[PDB]
Amino acid sequence: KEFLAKAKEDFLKKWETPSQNTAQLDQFDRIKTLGTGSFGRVMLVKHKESGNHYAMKILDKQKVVKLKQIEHTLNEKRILQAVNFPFLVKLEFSFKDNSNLYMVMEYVAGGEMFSHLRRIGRFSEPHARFYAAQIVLTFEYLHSLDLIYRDLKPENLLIDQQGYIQVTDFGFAKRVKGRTWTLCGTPEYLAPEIILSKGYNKAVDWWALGVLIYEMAAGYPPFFADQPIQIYEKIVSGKVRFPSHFSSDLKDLLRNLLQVDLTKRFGNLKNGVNDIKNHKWFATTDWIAIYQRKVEAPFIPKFKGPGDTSNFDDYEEEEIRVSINEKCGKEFTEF
Ligand SMILES: O=C(N[C@@H]1CNCCC[C@H]1OC(=O)c1ccc(O)cc1)c1ccc(O)cc1
Repeated sequence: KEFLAKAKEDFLKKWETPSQNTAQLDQFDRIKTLGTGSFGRVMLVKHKESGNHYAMKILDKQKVVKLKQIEHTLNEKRILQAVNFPFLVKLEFSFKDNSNLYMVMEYVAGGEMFSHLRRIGRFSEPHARFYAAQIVLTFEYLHSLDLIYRDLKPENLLIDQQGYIQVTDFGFAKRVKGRTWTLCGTPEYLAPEIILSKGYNKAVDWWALGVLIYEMAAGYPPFFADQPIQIYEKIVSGKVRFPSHFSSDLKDLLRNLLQVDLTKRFGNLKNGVNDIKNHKWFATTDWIAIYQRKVEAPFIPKFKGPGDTSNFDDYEEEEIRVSINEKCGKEFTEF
């Protein structure tokens, strides 16, 4: 398309020359912890000079050097300043201190899809389709840019003010023309080729689309157990049991998305994304009106004024420590 060609040129310019050091800590007021992760936490901040709320992600340089995840961390930031899609959380600023790595993202007050799916129980198939349509389109954009996302799950999906999805957590995202090999992602969502330690491609993302749709519509993942090892055993056999309330259409899309044989899975066939887009479970979806956000969202989060954290959890509020000494400069010089 003309747009996918435009998406390539804008991605590439930014990917070739990253925005670096576009803000600093003392321009932001610290308010509350919105989430924590492997290398830090995401905190609601308020821009002092504009008054805008942002979600500032803080990763401690020392812990990512120590857990060896420096290339993935650099990958996350470089992909984020270089992408631009309506269903992606926008990275507004980036900088580093002595101890940390900061990414301030737009505040998406509706919180994680996870909360809402657990609170509502299961989403109706229109509601699930509404969300899945956004991901299919997001994944078409990211795969065109030769980016594999690699961590689709409802915790990494935020619901905005309009009830539209905003994808976050690009910590495992990667620029891959072809196959890649890292044991990345989340157990319930890992495609059989990741589990079987193969050189996998963009189709792991499409398998994880099948885990999300089944989970959004059943209210629970297709492959669950207590041990990771037992979840894995279920995924490589890949025999899915569907809920009776699932339509025939839904069961058919999910059998083709949750196809263990990678060369037979939707999104990875010769017709590509069109086998999903043209599936009868998406027969009533106007793909451009989803993109243009002209479809009435089936759920709009109860939003107040900006800075309401109602839709996120309470975490222990720790001190944001920035050392006198500059730790891990060399490792993180491209950041
Ligand atoms: O990325 C966001 N939150 C994610 C929601 N996904 C599940 C919890 C992880 C959390 O991000 C982290 O807290 C986090 C993740 C990894 C890491 O290394 C450090 C922090 C996020 C982004 C923008 C927002 O407006 C609001 C939240």
